Amino acid sequence: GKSHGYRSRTRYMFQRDFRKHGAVHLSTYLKVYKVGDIVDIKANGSIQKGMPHKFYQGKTGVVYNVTKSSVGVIINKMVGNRYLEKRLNLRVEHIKHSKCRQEFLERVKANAAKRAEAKAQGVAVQLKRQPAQPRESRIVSTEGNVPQTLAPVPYETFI
Amino acid sequence: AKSKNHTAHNQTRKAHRNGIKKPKTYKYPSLKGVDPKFRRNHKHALHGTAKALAAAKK
Amino acid sequence: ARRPARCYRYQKNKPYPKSRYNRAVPDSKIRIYDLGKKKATVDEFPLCVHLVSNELEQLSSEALEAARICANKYMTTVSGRDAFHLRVRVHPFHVLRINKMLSCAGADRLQQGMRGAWGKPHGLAARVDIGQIIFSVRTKDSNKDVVVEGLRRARYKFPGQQKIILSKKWGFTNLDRPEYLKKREAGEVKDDGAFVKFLSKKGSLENNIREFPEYFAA
Amino acid sequence: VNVPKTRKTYCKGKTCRKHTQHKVTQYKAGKASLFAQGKRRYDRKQSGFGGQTKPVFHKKAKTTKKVVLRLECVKCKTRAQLTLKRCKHFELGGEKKQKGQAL
RNA sequence: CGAAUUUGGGUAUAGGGGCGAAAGACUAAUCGAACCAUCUAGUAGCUGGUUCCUGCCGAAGUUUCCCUCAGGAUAGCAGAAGCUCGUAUCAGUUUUAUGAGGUAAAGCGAAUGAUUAGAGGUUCCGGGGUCGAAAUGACCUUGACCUAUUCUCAAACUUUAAAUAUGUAAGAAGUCCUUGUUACUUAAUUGAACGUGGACAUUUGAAUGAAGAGCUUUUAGUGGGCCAUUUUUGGUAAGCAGAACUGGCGAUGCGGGAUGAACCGAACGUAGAGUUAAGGUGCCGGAAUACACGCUCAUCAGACACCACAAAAGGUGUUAGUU
RNA sequence: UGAUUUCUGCCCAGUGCUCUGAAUGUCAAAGUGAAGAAAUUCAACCAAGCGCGGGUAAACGGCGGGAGUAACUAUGACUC
RNA sequence: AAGACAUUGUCAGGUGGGGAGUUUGGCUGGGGCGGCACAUCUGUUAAACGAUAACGCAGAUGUCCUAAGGGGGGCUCAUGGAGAACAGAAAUCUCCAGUAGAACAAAAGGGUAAAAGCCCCCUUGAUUUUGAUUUUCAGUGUGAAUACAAACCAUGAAAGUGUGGCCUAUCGAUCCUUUAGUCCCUCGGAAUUUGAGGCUAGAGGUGCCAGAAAAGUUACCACAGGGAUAACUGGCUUGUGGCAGUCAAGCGUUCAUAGCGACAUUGCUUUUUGAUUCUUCGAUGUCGGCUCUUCCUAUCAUACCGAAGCAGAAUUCGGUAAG
RNA sequence: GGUUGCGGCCAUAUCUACCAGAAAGCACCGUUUCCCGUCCGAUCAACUGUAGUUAAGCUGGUAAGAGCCUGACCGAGUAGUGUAGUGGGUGACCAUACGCGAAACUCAGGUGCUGCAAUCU
RNA sequence: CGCGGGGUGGAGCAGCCCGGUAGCUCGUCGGGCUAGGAACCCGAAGGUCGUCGGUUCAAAUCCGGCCCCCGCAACCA
RNA sequence: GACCCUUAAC
Repeated sequence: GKSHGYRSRTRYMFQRDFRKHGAVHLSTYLKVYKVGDIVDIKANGSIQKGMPHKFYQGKTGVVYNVTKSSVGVIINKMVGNRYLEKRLNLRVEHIKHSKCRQEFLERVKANAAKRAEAKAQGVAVQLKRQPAQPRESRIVSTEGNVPQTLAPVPYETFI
Repeated sequence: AKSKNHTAHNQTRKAHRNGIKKPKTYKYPSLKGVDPKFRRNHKHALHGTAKALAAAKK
Repeated sequence: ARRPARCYRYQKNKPYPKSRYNRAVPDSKIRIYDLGKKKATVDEFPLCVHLVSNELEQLSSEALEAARICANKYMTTVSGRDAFHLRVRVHPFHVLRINKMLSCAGADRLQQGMRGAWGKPHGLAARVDIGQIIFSVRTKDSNKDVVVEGLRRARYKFPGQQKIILSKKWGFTNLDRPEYLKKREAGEVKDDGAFVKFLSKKGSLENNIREFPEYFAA
Repeated sequence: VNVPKTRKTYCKGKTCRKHTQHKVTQYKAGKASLFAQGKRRYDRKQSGFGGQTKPVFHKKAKTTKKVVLRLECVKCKTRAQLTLKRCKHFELGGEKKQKGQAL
C-alpha cells in the first residue's frame, strides 16, 4: 500500500551535510530569540526532538513563545483556499534568525539617520528605495581600444 | 468499472475564485499556548500597571 | 525468437540498470570491446576514425556484437589482424523489459490483460546520444581507406544514421596531432601499457624526475 | 515481556501524594455479574420468542491482549491501574537478563 | 389398437396444499408454489418524465469518512441576503534583500554499486615442468601480498548543482529614555512582556495595479469527466491505462483548419462604418494567373501545423558544396 | 435395483443408522445441602441426549505409489 | 383388561432442512480464480517547497524489549599489518593503522565517535493532573508526540537530562461487561444494612482496521438497470501472426549475390491472435456449409519476356500482367 | 611575537616525510603515606618542584607534496532550462527568438583566522 | 507462468511439543555358518542434509533467491 | 519350531 509517515520523502532534506556531521557547534545554542523575531526553519537531522515536519523546512515565521529549549513559531500554511495559523514547538537547532529581517532593521536605523542629517538642512533625502534605472548616456573613447572585428567561425569537427 | 483515482486538476482554480487571502492579523494575540509561568506573571504585571496608571491620572 | 529492434530503438524509459532491485538479467551479447592490435603503443597508430551517432537512441547488445564482428573481420582480412586497434565505446547497460503475452490457446481466459503488466528483463541495450562515438579505430595513415570501409560495413548493423568522422587526435589520445608531437619530442609523454602517462608540472618533483627522465635530461 | 513485582511510582491516595512502593499484579477481568443492569435487560430481551436478539462477534483479529498492571500501594492500600503494550508473552516473575554468560 | 385399454357422469383430494408410472409435470391458455380482494399509492442508492418569458450571477466531476465504488455526508466551487467606512494594511505580478530544495545537467583517474583493456614484483596451502623435495630455486598462469593508468554507466548512487516553481521581509500594531508594573527572570533595576509621557501627513520607508475593503448567515447543483502543449509512469503499442502544472472542452456560439467537442484566431446585447486576426488570394470563392531568385518532370510528382503516416538502403537523374 | 442367464469381489477408518450400560465424563428445570437479613453460588449410581464400546456397505460411499530384476534387446513372472 | 402407572396440563434439557425467516464483503483494465494496491511504514516512481495516481518498482507492519526505558561514567568500532611451544583460515595475548568501510530488535532511509555504539554503577520519568501544539485533517476522530505548567521522583559533583524505546510504522468508537478511583451522588413517603444505578480513568474488539452478528446452488429461474462492463463486427495498435527489404559471414566442387543466406537491421499488411473498451445490453440473429456477385494481388495456371549452377527435355528465380 | 587556560567559526586548520624551537609553557618528569576503581599507580587518583629533558607532545618552516579553501572573459555563454511559432525533420530529434545559466576541466593564489583572562628575556 | 507442498548415505525414513554439528532400516563390504549358492549369525563403511545469500545464544531447519519431484485451478458469456 | 537349491564344461 501507500506510505505517508511523518518523515516520508525526507531522505535528502533531513540529511546532515557533506563533511558536517556530528555535534552541533555551540553558537546555535547561544543565539537568543524573542517574541516577534523572524526565524527560518532548517531541520537538523541529528537532533530528533522538537523536529519540524518536512512541510516547514524552508518556512519563515514569527516567535510567539519561548520555553526552556524551544520557541513557539507561528507559520501561515495554505490549506485549501485560505491560510491557517500553525504553531510549531521547535527546538533551537532547527531554527535560525532571518537575515533579511536583520537587514531591514539596519535600513530602519539608516533611514532614521539619513532623515536626521537631511532635517538639519532640508535636502530631500528620499529614503524610498528605487528600482534599477535605465542607463544614462555615456561616451566610449576608442584610444587604446580600437574595435576588433569579429565574424562567425567556420564549422569544424574538434573530435 | 474503473474510475479516475485522483487529480488536483481545477483545484488551484477553485481555490482562487475567492481564495488565498492571508489570515487577518490582530494587535494583542491570544495568550493561549504561551508559557503559564509567563502568563501568570503577565497577569500580575498588567494589573499593577493599571493600578499604577490609575493613581497617576487620579 | 527475439522481438524486433523497432520496439526498443528510442529512449522512452529511464535508465534501468542491472542492480539489487533487478538482480536477474540476461547476459550481454557483446563481451569483447577491444579488437585488433590492442597491446599496441600510441606511436604505432597515429590515425583515428570514429563511427559516431547522429541520433539519441538505443543500440541493442546484439547489434553491437554484429557491427563489431563485421568491422573486425573486414580489417583483419584486408589489412591484417594487428594493423589496427578497434574499440567499441558503448556498453549495453540499460535492460529492456517485455510483457510476455501468450501465444498459447485460450489466451484471454488467463491473460489478465494489462493488469500487472510490468515486464521481465529480456535484453540489454546501450543508450547513445547525438555526436557520441560508437566505434573508434586506431591505425596507420596508410590504412585510412581500409578502416573507413570497415566502419562503413559496420554501419549496416545499427539503426539510425551514423557519421564516419576522422579524429584530429593522435590515436586514442586527447591531444591533437601536432600537439602530440611537441609533447612527444620533449620527454613529457611516457609509454604506459597501451596508453601513455603524462608529465605534469605538479606533484612532488622527486617523482616527476624518477619518471619521464628524458624531459629533465636536456 | 518481564515486569518486576514491585514498582516505586507516584501514588494519589490523599495521604501519600508522592512516590511510594507498590505491589505489581496482573489485572483479571472479574466475573460478569448476573443482576448487572445490562444482563438484566439482556436476559429480558432473550426471553420468549425471537432468537438471538443481539450481535455476537466472530471476526476476531487480535492474537494479543493488552496487559494491565494493577498496583497496590504498600503505604495506603490505594490501588492503581496501568496498561502495557500488546505482548504475546507476559511474565511478572522477574528473571533478570544476564548479559555476558555462555549458553 | 382386447388391454397397466379408451371413455361419460357421480364422488374425493385445494395452494408451501393437492396430485404426480416423476417431466418440476399437472392443478380452468396461470405453475420452480394457482386465482381473487385487501394490506398497498408496498420499498427502489435504479430507468423514464417533470408544463411560461426575459434579466443578472454562475459551477462541479475534487478533499475526508461511510458493506463506500451507479449512493450519501463533509469541505470546496455557486447564488442570495446582507452587515461594519469617505481612500480599504490587499494582489495567481515584478524588484530588492534573505532563506529552503537534490530535480535537469554533471561526476565516476570522487564515496556506494556497475564496468573495457593493457602496464612490476611475490610458492601465504593448490595447475606444471631445466634439473627431480635441491635451500625464499637466473619463467609464466588465477595475483593467495601491489599502485598508476584506461573505455563506459545508475529511478530506488553521488562531491557539485541549475532553470522553473517556493517561504519571509520591505514599518504608523514602526522606530530612539536611569524602569512604570510583576508573584516571572536576574548575582544585581539584570532582563522579559506590557506600558505613561517625549520625536517623526503630501516620500506613511521598492515597483505596478487595486475594479470599493473587511465580515457574516444561509442554501442549490456537483462529487462518471475528458482533450492540447510540456514533464512523466506501466505498456511493442494504442483514438490504451495512470499522475504533475497550465490552458481548454464539458457549459461555447463565431472566423479559419473542406469536413471534426478539444487545434489556430477570437469568446457573443441589437445595428452601422472602418480596420484586422488566424487563414487565404488560378476557378469553385472574397482576394495579385502579382513581383523576385532558384529548384523539380514523377510509365504511383507535389502541394501547408494538430492531421489523417512511411523507413533502412540505393540512382554519372539533376543541382549546389567539401576534400 | 430393474426380465432371463451368469455373477454380485475387498473396505465399518469417515458420515449416517442401530445395539449396549462400570460413569474419581458432560449434565437442564424441580428437589436436597452454610450463619446474621434476605434477595442470592454448589454438590447430586444428577433424565434423556452427547461422549465411551460393538454391529452394519443390496446404508451413503471408497477401493494406492516409488524403485530394481530373466545370459541380445524389450518386457517383467520375481523383488524390496 | 389396566392402575395411582399411563394419559392430560405446565415448565425444563435433547433432537429436529420436515418447516420458517435471513444472510452468504470490497477493490479489480468485465466478472470469477488469484492477489490486497481495504488500516499502515521506508526508498523510488515524484517532474529540487508541499501535494500527487496505476493490480507501478524494491521492501516492511499487527511484533519485540525491566532492558533494547531513564540518568551518569568509562571506553572505541569493522577491517587489514606485524609473533608464538601442540596454537593453524578461525581460541588468545600485544602493538600498529583505521571517518565508521561496525554496531544501534526489526523493513528501508536518515541519524549517532571522548556517542545515540560497547561495558559498568544507580534506577523506574514506561509515573501524577489536566490543558496547548504537529502530522493524516473536515483542520472531526484514531494512532503517534512536540513543547510546556503544576507535583513527585531518578540520576549526576554539577550544569542538566529523563512524561518509554536514536527518528520515521507497530493499531481501535457507541452499547454491554469488568477493574481502579476518600460509601462522592441517587434509589424519589422517612430511615439502617445488602443489592443496583451514577460520575472519572483503563481493559475486554471490531485487521472489511470511523468498527453487521451471516453458507451454498440455480442448466427452472425473476426484477431494476448497465454499452459506467464481458461474450461478434467495426475503430486505434501490431507485440505475436503473415509478407517484403538492406548488409553480406557463409552455402553453393576451386564462386557471396544462378539459387540461397547467419549475425544484425528497416519495414509493410490487418486474410492470425492478443491488447483496449470507443459504439451497441428499451437485442445489429453467432459456427459451418450451400448459393451468388464483385473486388484485391502478396500469380497456382494460361500470353510475352529477362536470368540461371538454362547445351535438349523438365525445373528454378524474376518482370509486365488479376484478362 | 611565544605560551597557557577558556572559546568562536570548524581542514586556508587535515594527512605524509624531513628540518628548527631562546625565555616563557606540557611535562623528561619523580613518588605511592594519604582520597581514589581494576590484572597492572599503564590510564585514573593523590604527593613533591628533583638530577636540570626538549627525545617525544606542541608550534613554526620546508615539499614543481596529497587533501582542503579562494578566484578566474579556463572551459563556457557550453550542458541544462523558463517562455514562443500553423519553425525544420517520416520520425528520432534539432535549429531559431526573448531570458536564466551549471558541473567537470584548466590555470593561478592560499598552509587557519580570530575573542577573553593571564604570563613571558 | 496462479496457488501449494516436498529435495537428508546407492534406496526408504529420523532435525517439525523450533538446536545432541546427522541417526535408523534395506542395499553394499568383511568374517563366520554350509561340501559352494541362498536363508541365518557377528561386525564395518557410506551422506558437513539440492545450491547461494541472511541472526552470529552449537543456526542451515525458520528467512529470501535459482534448479528439480510433483499436485490442484485453469470458467461465463 | 525352522531346513530352499545344486555341471553346459568330455
